[PDB]
Amino acid sequence: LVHVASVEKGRSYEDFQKVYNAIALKLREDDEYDNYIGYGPVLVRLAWHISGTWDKHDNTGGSYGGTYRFKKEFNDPSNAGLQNGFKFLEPIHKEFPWISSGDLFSLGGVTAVQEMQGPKIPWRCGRVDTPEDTTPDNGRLPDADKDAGYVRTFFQRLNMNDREVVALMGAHALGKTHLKNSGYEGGGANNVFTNEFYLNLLNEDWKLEKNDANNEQWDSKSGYMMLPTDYSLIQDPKYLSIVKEYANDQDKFFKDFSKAFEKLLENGITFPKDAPSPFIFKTLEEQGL
Ligand code: HEM
Repeated sequence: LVHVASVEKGRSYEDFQKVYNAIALKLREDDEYDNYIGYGPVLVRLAWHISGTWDKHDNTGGSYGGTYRFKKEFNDPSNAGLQNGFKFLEPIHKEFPWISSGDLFSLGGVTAVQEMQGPKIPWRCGRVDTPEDTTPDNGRLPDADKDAGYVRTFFQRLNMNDREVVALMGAHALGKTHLKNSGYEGGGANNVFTNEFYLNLLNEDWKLEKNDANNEQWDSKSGYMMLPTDYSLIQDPKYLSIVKEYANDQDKFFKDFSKAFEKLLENGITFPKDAPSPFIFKTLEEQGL
């Protein structure tokens, strides 16, 4: 099964920078969502969940086909709460109806990371909407109540190694958990991209508590929280080394995150030899907008 990228007809860098700007202006304007966190964190989670269905063994799932627009994937229990990200993007898609669904959902994640002062993430266009029958079944996204061995094994399906996994998990410095979405509650409610996930893991005094949904989570008196799969990164000696590396080197973390997140968003896609080079979008701030 091969998914060949095909550039939206006649479109070039300038077209996609217009779409980036539309998403970025809306992130700035619609600022009250989720108690003033804004939509940045949910758009990052959305880009990850539409990509995280990929299976390296048969090349099914992944961001290419934009299949989250179909009921089976939209209603996956693992995707509860992402409807808010979908509603945010819908008017953008109406304004630019030429962009494919996979391109829009993945570009939403790139725009959110950059506008939250994260690293630049190169991004390639040419995902093509595929039919409803290509939608992966539910149950490909990970559980949170597991240990390090589970996390490592899970991510082998997406062709990610230990450094890639620990870099990708740094996105958990953003946003919060919501009891009604996932059975977990709390978090720092942060909307600026930093390496604070690693600093908090190493520096806070974590307590294992049970929440109102009867699930265990790790809580600190500062108001931070970690899922069991987050805490597993300091229980496994290989993950722990890399957590310490990113707690001590913000630039290294930004560089490794950028590469792992681009790879996540591109898994399963074949880019022709004559495809355009990846784009690097300017932020609103760099444009003076
Ligand atoms: C073992 C892997 C992972 C598990 C089990 C996990 C699980 C979760 C859960 C349960 C939530 C809370 C959802 C809610 O209640 O609203 C969440 C939030 C989030 N996750 Fe993950 N996740 C994982 C990996 C990742 C990765 C790789 C990224 C992105 C690179 C990501 C980005 C996010 C973001 C940004 C949020 C906050 C969303 C918001 O504030 O609305 N996660 N995750």
